[PDB]
Amino acid sequence: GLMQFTLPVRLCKEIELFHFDIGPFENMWPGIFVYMVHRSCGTSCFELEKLCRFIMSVKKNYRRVPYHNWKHAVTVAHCMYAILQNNHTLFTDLERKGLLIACLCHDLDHRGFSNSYLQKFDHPLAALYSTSTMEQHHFSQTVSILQLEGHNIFSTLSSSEYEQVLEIIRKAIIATDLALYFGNRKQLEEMYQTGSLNLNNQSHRDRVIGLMMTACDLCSVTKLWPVTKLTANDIYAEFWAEGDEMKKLGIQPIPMMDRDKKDEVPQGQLGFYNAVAIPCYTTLTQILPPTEPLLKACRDNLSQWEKVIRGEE
Ligand SMILES: CCc1ncc(C)c2nc(CCc3nc(N4CCCC4)nn3C)nn12
Ligand SMILES: [Mg+2]
Ligand SMILES: [Zn+2]
Repeated sequence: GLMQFTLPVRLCKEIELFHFDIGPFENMWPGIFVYMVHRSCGTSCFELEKLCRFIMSVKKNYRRVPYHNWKHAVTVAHCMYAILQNNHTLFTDLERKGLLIACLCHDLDHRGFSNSYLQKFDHPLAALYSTSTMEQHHFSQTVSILQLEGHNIFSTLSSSEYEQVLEIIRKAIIATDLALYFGNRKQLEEMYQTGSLNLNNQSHRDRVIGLMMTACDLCSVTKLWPVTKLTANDIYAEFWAEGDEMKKLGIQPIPMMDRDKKDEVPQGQLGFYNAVAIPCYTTLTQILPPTEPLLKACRDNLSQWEKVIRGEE
């Protein structure tokens, strides 16, 4: 009730910045998350006992894969926190509650494989969920954990507030399917420019929350260069394992997933910043001016990938 979470001074300060790294101390990650909910949402959003038990069940249902792990979940939630704190007055009480939870839960029980590989392997999830296969799974795992005895952190919301929050979380999690992102950003691009973007239109909020989700999910490209470069090693460690598995099914993987194209990583990173990252943070900054530090950090890391291609590092 009177029990604030504090962080050591360097974290207490650096956690407010977009580029904050949550560090290698796994055991501090829960407290970092609780700290961020408490400042973002207030100390009264969740019963602490329930929140702690929910965080620990979420943790247990992330797998020890090189990239889509518990560290990624808490990274994507810290970026959402940064966005929320810098756009204080644009979001509802329920949106602040829901989105930090959505981000912690967005990759629950990920196996290190793309929706594509699940479809070619003919994994059972691919017959339960024909598109956004893993993302429909992540949402389903969220609801499961919320239904555990003692884990309903939303148990004080009205019957209809509860339904609104689970609907924000579902759309938020589905929007992390990067196949949906391209169309979502194109439509936001058009509506912003033609002046039709309206934050009272619920379907517009949805789009804008979807772009925030993609921005948070891609936030490794917005870190200090050494964080960005070492996270790319984890990202390709999964992709290349998937490439291996594709070759086991008799299928040439795409170059992104072929470890025989190690040499081309720098140029693949350029494609990705140009096709995906920069456009994402550009459109995000237009709609939400105070997120510009994500665009500016992303541009910095593109320029570092340019330097790598030129032998300069
Ligand atoms: C959400 C996906 C994602 N989030 C963050 C990051 C940093 C990220 N990087 C990549 C791979 C990008 C890429 N690599 C290649 N290569 C490598 C050598 C030949 C082809 N092609 N492409 C397009 N995805 N990704
Ligand atoms: Mg995902
Ligand atoms: Zn993710």
